[PDB]
Amino acid sequence: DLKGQLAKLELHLNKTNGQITATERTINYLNKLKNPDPKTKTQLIELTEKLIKLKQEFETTINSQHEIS
Amino acid sequence: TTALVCDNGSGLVKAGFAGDDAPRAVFPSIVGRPRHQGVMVGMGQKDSYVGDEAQSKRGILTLKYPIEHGIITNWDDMEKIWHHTFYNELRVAPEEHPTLLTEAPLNPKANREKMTQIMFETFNVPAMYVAIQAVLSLYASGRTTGIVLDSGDGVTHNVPIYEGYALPHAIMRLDLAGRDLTDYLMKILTERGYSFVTTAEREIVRDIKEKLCYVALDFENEMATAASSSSLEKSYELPDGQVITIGNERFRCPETLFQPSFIGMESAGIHETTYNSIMKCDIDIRKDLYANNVMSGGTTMYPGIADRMQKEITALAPSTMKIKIIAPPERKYSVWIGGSILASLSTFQQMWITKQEYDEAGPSIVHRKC
Amino acid sequence: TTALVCDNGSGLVKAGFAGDDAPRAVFPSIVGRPRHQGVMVGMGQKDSYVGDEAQSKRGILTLKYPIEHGIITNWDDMEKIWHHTFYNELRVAPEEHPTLLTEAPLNPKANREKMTQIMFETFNVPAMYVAIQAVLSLYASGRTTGIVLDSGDGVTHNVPIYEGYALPHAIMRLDLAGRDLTDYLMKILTERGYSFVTTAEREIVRDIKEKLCYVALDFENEMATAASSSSLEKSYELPDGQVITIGNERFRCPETLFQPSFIGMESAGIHETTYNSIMKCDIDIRKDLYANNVMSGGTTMYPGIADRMQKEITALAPSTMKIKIIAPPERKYSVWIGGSILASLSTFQQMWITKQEYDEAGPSIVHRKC
Amino acid sequence: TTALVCDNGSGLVKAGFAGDDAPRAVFPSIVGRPRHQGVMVGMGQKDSYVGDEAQSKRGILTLKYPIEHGIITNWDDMEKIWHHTFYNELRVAPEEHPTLLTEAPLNPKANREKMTQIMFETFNVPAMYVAIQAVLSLYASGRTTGIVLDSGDGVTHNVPIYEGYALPHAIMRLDLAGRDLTDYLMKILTERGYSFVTTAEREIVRDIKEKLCYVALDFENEMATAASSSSLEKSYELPDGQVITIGNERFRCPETLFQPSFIGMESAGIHETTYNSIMKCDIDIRKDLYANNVMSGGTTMYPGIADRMQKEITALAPSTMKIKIIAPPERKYSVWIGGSILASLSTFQQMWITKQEYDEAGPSIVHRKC
Ligand SMILES: Nc1ncnc2c1ncn2[C@@H]1O[C@H](COP(=O)(O)OP(=O)(O)O)[C@@H](O)[C@H]1O
Ligand SMILES: Nc1ncnc2c1ncn2[C@@H]1O[C@H](COP(=O)(O)OP(=O)(O)O)[C@@H](O)[C@H]1O
Ligand SMILES: Nc1ncnc2c1ncn2[C@@H]1O[C@H](COP(=O)(O)OP(=O)(O)O)[C@@H](O)[C@H]1O
Ligand SMILES: [Mg+2]
Ligand SMILES: [Mg+2]
Ligand SMILES: [Mg+2]
Repeated sequence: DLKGQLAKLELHLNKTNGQITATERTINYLNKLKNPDPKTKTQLIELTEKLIKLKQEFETTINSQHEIS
Repeated sequence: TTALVCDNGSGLVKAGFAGDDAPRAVFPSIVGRPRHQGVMVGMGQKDSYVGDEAQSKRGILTLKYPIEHGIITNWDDMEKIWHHTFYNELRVAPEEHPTLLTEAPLNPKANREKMTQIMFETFNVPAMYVAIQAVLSLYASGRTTGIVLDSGDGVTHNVPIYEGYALPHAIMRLDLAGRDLTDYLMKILTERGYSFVTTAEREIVRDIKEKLCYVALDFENEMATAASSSSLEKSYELPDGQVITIGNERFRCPETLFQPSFIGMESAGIHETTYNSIMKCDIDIRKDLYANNVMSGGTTMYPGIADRMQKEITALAPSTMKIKIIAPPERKYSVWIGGSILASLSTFQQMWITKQEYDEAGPSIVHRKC
Repeated sequence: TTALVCDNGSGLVKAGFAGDDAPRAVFPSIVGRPRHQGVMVGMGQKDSYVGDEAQSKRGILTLKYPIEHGIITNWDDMEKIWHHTFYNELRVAPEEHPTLLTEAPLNPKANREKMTQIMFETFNVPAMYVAIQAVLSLYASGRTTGIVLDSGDGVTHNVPIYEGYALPHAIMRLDLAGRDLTDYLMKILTERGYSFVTTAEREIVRDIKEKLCYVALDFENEMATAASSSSLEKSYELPDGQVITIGNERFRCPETLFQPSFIGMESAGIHETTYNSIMKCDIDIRKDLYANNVMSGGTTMYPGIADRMQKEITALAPSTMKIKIIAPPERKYSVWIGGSILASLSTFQQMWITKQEYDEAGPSIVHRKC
Repeated sequence: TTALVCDNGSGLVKAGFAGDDAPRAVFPSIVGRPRHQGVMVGMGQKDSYVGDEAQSKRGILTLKYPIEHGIITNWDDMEKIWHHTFYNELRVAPEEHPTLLTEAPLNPKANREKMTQIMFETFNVPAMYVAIQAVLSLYASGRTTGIVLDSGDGVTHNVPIYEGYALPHAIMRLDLAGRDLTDYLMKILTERGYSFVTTAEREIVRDIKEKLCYVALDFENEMATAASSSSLEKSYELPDGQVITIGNERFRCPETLFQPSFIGMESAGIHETTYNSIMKCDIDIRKDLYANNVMSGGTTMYPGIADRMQKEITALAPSTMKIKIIAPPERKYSVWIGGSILASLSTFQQMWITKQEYDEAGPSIVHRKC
């Protein structure tokens, strides 16, 4: 069981990292803008918050995986 | 919902979902048809293999490419590729999600209409959009002012943009790409004795190209060094347990990019096209385009292409002005990485072409924004 | 119903029913005619004995072989053999059941037509099919990718197949087989004093061949060992209570397979033909054929043939490739074991040539699938 | 002085002097080695016969070809052939005169160097030159704009020229020639019963090919006519006083040229290669190449090849364009007739490669003009 759950944790960590990369790319694109469309102004904040949430989730997952080890 | 972002290319098919960092599936765009009789009973007959299984069984198949030079030549085989991508590879019904496609600039109009019809009447997607390959690169790069240099298989094009105002008169298009390099590699490998003729042998030569090639900083000096000594030699192994030994041909294949007179063509090398595109814009914006150059496409992965490009452009361009070649890693997927970002944007979610809009307005709809 | 699977060979006849593991009856394909006067009264006047009874009474008969080198020379004798097989041996009327026959590749066309006519007009079977001997071996082996090396009496042939797509240009055929080895055994046994001339004496020499022969791993070393010492000697007993003592000839008979220059022929040994067949296919499939070799036929039962075959092919072929010689036991019946399996398959039950089809289309029918 | 013009071919050797209309000597390029023991005393022990005497005594020899597919495989035999040509056949010492040789396009570099070395170090000619086989045909034809279609034994190549500016990117090369047709003739003659295996038997089959063959204008109708009636039958006599009767095979051997799928090859017929070569040149010169096609080589002597070639090209090419197939008689020697003319020209007498030039510059000299 231990090995299977460790593998599942690894898969979840990989998925979280894959999400972080795309969100960081989108925020990197949106930052350069100078007079963004009103919708983009809200979308930038939404992505900024989602990045933080994903980073804490990644931290928690890695901590749990290390704890099992 | 998630919107598929497929990139029907000239030599590979990359399909995935929005909000990701890599295509979900990637596989060659070929169709293989059996060549021989077939003697065993029970095997169950198949008319034509498509995708990666065809590449697996290339021994007894006649591989054909539905696309060439960006244009689509054979349609019944391009539809088979799309069906395989949607059902077998991605494993998602196409009805629920919209779709985004990419088409090279200056292509024939009819292509766009036919693609639209095949994507509405037959597959029944609720909304489809098509974008220029070069533009999507700039989202992935992360800037707005630049001159992209997308060089896929089949064709290579330059599209300069400034403050998000694409200049349409400066766009340049050229038909030099990986396929011609593979053919030249076959032709020059003929000299040492190694003869490759069939299509599968061309597939082997393409792998030889991918693994063992590089671009010399200078050409004549490299030829002199290779002739005098024997240090620029590499050994490669065929599927038949035979050993090829390549010498000069390591850097005579990509060199045709900068000297198109090797294949008998007449146009100028890629550096001259980039310089001409830059010098065809207005006077006030040339400095910014010089500063921020961008590379994309697989063909621009040869070790040492960035350095030679920078050297040639610096030699061609006036002094006092700084040139950089933004050539990030993983440029291979750069175009696709753009599309997903473009799908994500909230504003863009208003720009699709709904099915009823195409039903009412007609085929011309797509060309209104062309 | 059960469908007969007869395998008219060059030196033996094996006849049986489908869905079995061995032929129901097996007997030599010879026809003996009396030679002498006949003096007693009341004994049945037989024009010619056929099958095993002729082999029993070989003393006063002139045995003849209707088949030779695969081709059929005498047709009355062949029809007599078939009648004996169907009525006396199998003891089943031929009208009720269909039949499946086997014919070696690259044989003359007329053979097939004449076989069909003799199997329809005279015997009146409701359906007949004919198959290539080499192909049926792969059903018995249990694979789909390979290079069979069927070696019967009379002739030997190689047929490479890949994913159930027989390559017809790589097929090879050769006229070196057991009969030539028997004749060479007679010729070389002449040296020690033993003189065998008549046909029955040839039959005795054939038994001598079967019992006491083997293939040396290396030839010159074996000859040196046999000359220096006297350990490679065997004693055999004739029907006349006489003792033959064989020495070197134990491994000079089969050796002609690898060195056909002993008989005055010019072709290359069997290993070279196999290697040439392998190298006449495409580049991408040579590894799979290298991995899976197959042997069949009676002639490949010599102790030690597999080891020498593997050694020779490994020496000839490039390194980095793994060669295995799939040489299962009971290979003698392998071809026949294929046919029964092929009969059992449900799909194959649609591929027969019904009698009315031959009546309408004509003799060419059989050749449509050739 | 007179300059020798040798044309080392793939299946024949033609050697002569400049300013003539035919080769002084013509003989096959084979080397025969004895196969049997040799029992009589007082005879001359010959290691190997070469040239025509080998063809005379083919019964007891193992004939081998030093050249194959244009490339030279065995060098000792080739040197023996050259010595026989210079001393025994022509009967002229090679020191006094220069020499001109012919080599097919796209051949390996090493060939040229080794040929040069063997013609300088060993034979000591004062000057040597080598020319492309296709180009010399245009001197004999008498024009300057054309698309030659030289088809010798071994290989076939197309080289388009316009106003004496050879286009190198349009050159095409293919490995279908007379030897493959001879092998196919053996393979298909196997059906009627006639089995030819040994090399001398292949030589007999080659004569059968030369005498009794033709190219049908259309194929399916010809097959139907040959099957329905029995008018397409010819009788030929072997050296053994036996009569072969050939039927369909009269026009299935040369048909391989237009349908290379008979041998399992995948390339397109010769008409498609000619059309592709024409269509790979510039737009403005295609009409002139269409107007003036040229044939050379022995293989293009089949009765009726010109008509079928014209019909196929006309069907393939657009209308409004006029196609002619310049196919003069005595085309067999056309290539050689070019060389002599090229030797005569006063200007060309400045283009040789003197011995001291090779001694100083080195082996690379020959490749400077390649
Ligand atoms: N690592 C590499 N090194 C050299 N050439 C490459 C490499 N990867 C891909 N290529 C070349 O790029 C071509 C594929 O281009 P691709 O990225 O598919 O462009 P597109 O998506 O427009 O088809 C191949 O034909 C191959 O020859
Ligand atoms: N155990 C054995 N060892 C050596 N040779 C054998 C053996 N059995 C049969 N043979 C040879 O094989 C021949 C029979 O071959 P067979 O299996 O009948 O081929 P086919 O089925 O094609 O007629 C015989 O003439 C005999 O010389
Ligand atoms: N009259 C003919 N009819 C048909 N085929 C011929 C004829 N003459 C020669 N050939 C074929 O052409 C071949 C000889 O070609 P050749 O002219 O020697 O080419 P090369 O000069 O390149 O050696 C022979 O093998 C033969 O099969
Ligand atoms: Mg691309
Ligand atoms: Mg058998
Ligand atoms: Mg020639």
